[PDB]
Amino acid sequence: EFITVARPYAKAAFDFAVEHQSVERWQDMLAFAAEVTKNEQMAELLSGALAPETLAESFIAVAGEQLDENGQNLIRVMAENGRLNALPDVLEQFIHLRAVSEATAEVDVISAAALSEQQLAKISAAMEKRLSRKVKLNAKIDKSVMAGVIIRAGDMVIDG
Amino acid sequence: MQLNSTEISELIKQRIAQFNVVSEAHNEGTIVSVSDGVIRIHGLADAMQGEMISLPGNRYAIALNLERDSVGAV
Repeated sequence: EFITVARPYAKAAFDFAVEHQSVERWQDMLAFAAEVTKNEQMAELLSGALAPETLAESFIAVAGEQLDENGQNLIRVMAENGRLNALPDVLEQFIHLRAVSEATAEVDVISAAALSEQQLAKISAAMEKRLSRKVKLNAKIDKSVMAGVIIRAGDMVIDG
Repeated sequence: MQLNSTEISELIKQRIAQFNVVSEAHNEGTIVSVSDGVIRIHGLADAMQGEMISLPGNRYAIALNLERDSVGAV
């Protein structure tokens, strides 16, 4: 969960992986791995194991070894490191690898969520709300917005 | 295995590739890791803390306190 060890990971992920294009390919392999630790017996059995060799062994082995050899010999790398203990850190950091690479997004304020990928501000944003259509903001629609301006307002009711 | 809970299905058949593994003992278990008679404790996980426990060859191994994973004991 340090994710910094996994930072060096996701580093080597875009790096060797995307270099191998395993950023996607071991996005697949990686996916299967988080599936492996996701196995709770494989969690229940996660660490009793002194030999990390035993771990990568029963790991690729158990799970079905969808990891690359970059991830099998890397399975020696992190498994041996035992930093393999934390799967998702560099998984969301790899999601941050390809995704950060691809980043365009949005966040709905005073609205039900948006997340419309906007490479630029207001780019897909004003295009979305303008594009609304939706325009309802349903989650945060009214009480949230009207309590936003009226939030500032009660903030004036600070005068009491 | 594949996608939902198949991930856990043939992670139980991928497990079950390996599935001989996951298990634990209470008490039973073992003294996980030790030097000089204080031990990380393996197995025996959930137990009354400080239950003097029939100890090697003899003693009632005095359960020190729950360090949840591997209890230390006297």
